[PDB]
Amino acid sequence: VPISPIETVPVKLKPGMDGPKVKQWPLTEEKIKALVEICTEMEKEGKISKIGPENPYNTPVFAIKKKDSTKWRKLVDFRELNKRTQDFWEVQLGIPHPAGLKKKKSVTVLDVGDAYFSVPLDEDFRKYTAFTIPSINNETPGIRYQYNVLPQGWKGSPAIFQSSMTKILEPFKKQNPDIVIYQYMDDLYVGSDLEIGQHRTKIEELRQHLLRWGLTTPDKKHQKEPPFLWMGYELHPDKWTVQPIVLPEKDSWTVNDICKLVGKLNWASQIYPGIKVRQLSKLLRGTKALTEVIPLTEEAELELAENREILKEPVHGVYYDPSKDLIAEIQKQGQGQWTYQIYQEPFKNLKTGKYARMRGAHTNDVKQLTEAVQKITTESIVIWGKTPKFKLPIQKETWETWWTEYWQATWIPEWEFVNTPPLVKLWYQLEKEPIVGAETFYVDGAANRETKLGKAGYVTNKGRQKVVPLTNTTNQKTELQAIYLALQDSGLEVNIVTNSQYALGIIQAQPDKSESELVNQIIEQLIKKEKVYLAWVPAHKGIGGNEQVDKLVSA
Amino acid sequence: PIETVPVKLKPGMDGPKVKQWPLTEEKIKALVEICTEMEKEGKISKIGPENPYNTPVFAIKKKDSTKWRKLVDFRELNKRTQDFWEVQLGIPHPAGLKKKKSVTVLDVGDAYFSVPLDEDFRKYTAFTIPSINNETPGIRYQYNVLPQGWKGSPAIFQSSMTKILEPFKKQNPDIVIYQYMDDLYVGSDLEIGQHRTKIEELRQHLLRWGLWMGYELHPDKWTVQPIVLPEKDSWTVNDIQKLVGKLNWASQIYPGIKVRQLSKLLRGTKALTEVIPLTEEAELELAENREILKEPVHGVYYDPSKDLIAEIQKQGQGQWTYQIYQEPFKNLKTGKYARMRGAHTNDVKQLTEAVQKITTESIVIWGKTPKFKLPIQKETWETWWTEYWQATWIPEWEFVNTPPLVKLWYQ
DNA sequence: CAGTCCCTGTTCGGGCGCCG
DNA sequence: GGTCGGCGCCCGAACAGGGACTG
Repeated sequence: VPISPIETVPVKLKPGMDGPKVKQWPLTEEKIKALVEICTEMEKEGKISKIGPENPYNTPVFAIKKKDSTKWRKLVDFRELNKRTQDFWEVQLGIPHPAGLKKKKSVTVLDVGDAYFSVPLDEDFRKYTAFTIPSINNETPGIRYQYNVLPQGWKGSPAIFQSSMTKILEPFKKQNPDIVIYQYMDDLYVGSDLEIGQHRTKIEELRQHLLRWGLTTPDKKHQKEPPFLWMGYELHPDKWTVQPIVLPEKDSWTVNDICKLVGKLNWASQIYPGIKVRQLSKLLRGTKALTEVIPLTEEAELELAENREILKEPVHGVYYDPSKDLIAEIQKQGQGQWTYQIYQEPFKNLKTGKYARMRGAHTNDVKQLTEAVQKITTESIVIWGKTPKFKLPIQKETWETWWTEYWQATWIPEWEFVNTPPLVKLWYQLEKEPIVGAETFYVDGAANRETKLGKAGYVTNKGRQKVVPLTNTTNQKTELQAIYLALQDSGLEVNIVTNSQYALGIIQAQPDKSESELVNQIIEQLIKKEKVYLAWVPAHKGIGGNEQVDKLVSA
Repeated sequence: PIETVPVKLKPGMDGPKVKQWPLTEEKIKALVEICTEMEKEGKISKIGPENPYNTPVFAIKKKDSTKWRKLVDFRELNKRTQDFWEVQLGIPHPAGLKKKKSVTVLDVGDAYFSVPLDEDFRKYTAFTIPSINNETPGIRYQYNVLPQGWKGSPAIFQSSMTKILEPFKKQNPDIVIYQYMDDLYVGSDLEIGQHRTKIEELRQHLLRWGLWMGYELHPDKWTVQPIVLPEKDSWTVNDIQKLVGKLNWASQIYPGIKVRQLSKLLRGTKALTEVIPLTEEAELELAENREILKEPVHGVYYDPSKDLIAEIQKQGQGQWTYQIYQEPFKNLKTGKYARMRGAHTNDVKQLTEAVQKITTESIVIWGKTPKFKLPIQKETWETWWTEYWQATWIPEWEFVNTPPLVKLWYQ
């Protein structure tokens, strides 16, 4: 076997482990013909070699169809080898998005074929890549080969290829610094601001620089004129768009169908603004079977029709211009949903997106807006390496009131206010000092761990009082219920004294939405008030009416 | 031609495997120029994906510094090599460094590039440089000399460091010199003028051996933040309720605190804004509790085997309080910081500055970096904290959300 | 006193989409 | 078909750690 021009990568097994020894699957006769047709061809090209009984290792093998081609792809079920092979550090840190591309004069896209088969494997490691090819007869022993080049299906093949490919491109990039080469697996995006004449010279220079190491750049996959098909997009000299997205039109929807639909919608939300998957993801909660049929809710059918109407119109993004500033604008879309657009000139979106996580049982719009800005900032530094200026639907004074009074450290980068309703605002403000002339409520609640029963009430300075029996509750729910009673039976200005750190810790965060219905009712009563002052006193210390109300709700 | 000091991990642990986080453009350009130059000087060499270890890397600028500085987050590696720099080659901590009139920090990290690293340990010093928009896969390197920011580097260089400092320690026996990480702390009781002069003497004394910084400290002017009670003339029900809760919370530190007579004033179900006159037994109980808060806590002392823990509280208006301890309610030092950079405009900058000021004081007093309990959400902190870091070391931290209760540390 | 129940948050894993 | 790796999302299960009460 001749020596490949590329340097091999030394690969070891994990210490104290031997190679794989697993039996071959029964294969269909149509896949057997495709395998023997490829195994005999790769053997002629010096990519796999015959082995005898001295190789005690074996692993299954199969084949799947290639997309839009009569050719087949050979894959190895290395699930047992991957367990005992050494761990690798993947060098593919992420995804190349077209929104980060800069406008270049000339663009060239090319894809090398059978790239895993053009990079050699470590010599001492080839013995463990032994597999059997079953013949058309089950009694025929079969031909046993071993890989001399990156096997498709091994957990180290992509990590080794991506690092070996970058080492080959370094001498060309070092000699040609002004050439931009986007390297993702076996696809090379080559662009330059050089004249269209000197561009193809460097293109052929690279196709020969890659040819010196056994990498073939076929003219079939060669692309010289726009639109270029790169990473599943359509690149034009001025705009870009995703390749056509097709959503299923099932009359009977299963869980699998919904999952596929949501995934395609997430893919589309990158340029298609306004995609909502809230009500469709509400169909995936609490479900157990992937093939279980689920009927669409009225809120889910409306959300699907809206997303179908958005996908009808053609949308397109632009390319990054490093000369002008980066701008990101957010809108509140739905309760828990957010959308954003990143651009440099108005209505010329570089890319869009959405954020909708529900973090915590209790939260407000200001918290969710801060989470979205952080999700955008990280996404922007990935693609453009800088923090964009923000246009947020929150008043400058609204945010100033929030972060200065909040006990946690919170901050938003350079941003300006945009008057696009709905505007994010704080729905109620807790007073810092007790209200003069306002009725003072001393509240407390208690329950029994066994009976799940308890009381909740209050005692005021004007003699007002109330105690309510509660069934199937906890100690925390009663102390919240005692506050809800004080808010119901009080005027517009009220002072409330509690001893529950749990209840006080939720309300002071100024939430406007909650997973608990009791909290939402407390929020609703807080919005109706004009002045509300909360205060905490230690329980069981004989403090004011807090000890009087602790004894009333004792049982 | 120097012999390598053999280093091993702590038994039963593998190297660090921490992913690299995205970096801005001004940081990636700073790392490319430095890694290319360091590779040209043989300090580092490119590696491949066969190395399963990795450590995050980013760049910083020190206070009033224009040049970028390469920084590696060896925290995960330092945790997995802890028995080396504490048992075999430990550095003693001078107790008089905190008593000097002036202490100056010097970045001596450039000297570690002169000593080669153990060949078997270079596998764990691996890191990766990211690219903008993932233009290229990760460009990986590994250290071939003593890396900056590794706790094993000053332990190996300690023998070489003492011999360089001996001619200067003999000429100046009253000057205290301590070494922690890539920094050198020099403290003296000299006047500020001749103090900076002796610094330049050591700067040239280190340049002749193959090694420029100026940050000054004044540990003798460090103050603590005691627990204070309000000196109100007219006390309302709400004022006494807040006073009782604060005194009740302070009773966990000072066992002599009593709230029996003050609770007797809160017997009736009175309105919060109603004024309550302090009884004679309550005025004495309030005066005695003020005196107990003046006393130091009984039984508090530093344990060298225990880890330091620091809690920070945001008190608004640019005010930040902190407490350092090893056992709960046994606080070794309290304090308060105000008007730091980013006051009234950025909390993350103030919190980043506060962690630095606290960690610096912990190195001067005990020679350890505490683990921080940061009053911030994780995602908020992990997004912006690198934009304001100006130190060569990185302490450990966790994220807490303890809503306030009563304000124990600030009035 | 240690041991729970309650509550809330984080981490992880398992699906789907996309790319090569 | 039931290969690998990268990235994203959404959900639940599992785990974690603090607070109030009880033998």
